[PDB]
Amino acid sequence: HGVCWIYYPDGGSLVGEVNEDGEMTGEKIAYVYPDERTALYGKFIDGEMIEGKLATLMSTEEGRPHFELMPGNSVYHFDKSTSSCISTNALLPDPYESERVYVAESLISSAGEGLFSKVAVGPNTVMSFYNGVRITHQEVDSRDWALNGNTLSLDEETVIDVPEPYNHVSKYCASLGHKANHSFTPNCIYDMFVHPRFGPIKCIRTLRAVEADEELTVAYGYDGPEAPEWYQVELKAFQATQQKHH
Ligand SMILES: N#Cc1cccc(C[C@@H](NS(=O)(=O)c2ccc3c(c2)CCNC3)C(=O)N2CCCC2)c1
Ligand SMILES: C[S@@+](CC[C@H](N)C(=O)[O-])C[C@H]1O[C@@H](n2cnc3c(N)ncnc32)[C@H](O)[C@@H]1O
Repeated sequence: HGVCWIYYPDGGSLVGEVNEDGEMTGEKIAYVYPDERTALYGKFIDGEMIEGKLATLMSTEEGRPHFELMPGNSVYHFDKSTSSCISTNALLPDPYESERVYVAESLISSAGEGLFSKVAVGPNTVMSFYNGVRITHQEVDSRDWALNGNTLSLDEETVIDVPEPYNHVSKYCASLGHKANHSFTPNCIYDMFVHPRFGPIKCIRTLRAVEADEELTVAYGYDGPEAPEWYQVELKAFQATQQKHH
């Protein structure tokens, strides 16, 4: 039988035999993460994940994938956030992210928590997901700017936010992208990502080879005019230490 592999620009894919309407509908469909090994296998309807069981892509034979279910009954489903509901299982971690990153005290003085690599990876590796509630740019701009620590732009219309109390891992740990701190010498970037559980979000992708236990950092997008005070102070301190030609 025929099998269709739909790769997203981020490297992840949807794989399965399509139905008679050319739809990704059935009991043996899978979402495969960018490592081409970690998979969520099971029931999908028109490419939407209804029941995706944690599995490993063991091999492929002429485009036909062979999956092995992972023990532990880790199950996922499409659960795209709204402006107020971040997730319906806030404490169920993403399996791909769980094996790549962890949260610990930041190496940046007084910067709270940070995001760290659990493993050695090459450049251009998806490490973490930036999921959150979906709000407009106008809502972010119009509201009290002190509520905008975790507001990451998705596109010209939408912002992804991780508001209180979900910015604490004890209340929300389905994704951990909101834990990466700012640096003017970052080792990661935010990039688009099409997630089977979270829907259209952003991810943290390495810019270079990263070693295990390095802090993962991204250059934040300000402008700068009305940037947070910690950013303005860091900009001046960073500039003062840059070596110059005499
Ligand atoms: N302008 C602005 C602005 C407002 C809030 C936050 C930010 C920084 C934010 N920059 S952003 O995603 O390009 C962004 C977010 C919100 C808004 C903008 C840009 C444009 C103005 N509308 C609101 C960022 O890089 N973050 C990294 C971790 C979380 C936030 C910029
Ligand atoms: C997206 S959160 C990153 C994780 C946050 N540190 C935490 O503990 O949950 C953004 C917040 O982290 C802090 N932060 C990020 N980068 C920083 C830096 N380079 N120096 C100081 N504080 C920083 C600021 O409080 C900012 O509002």
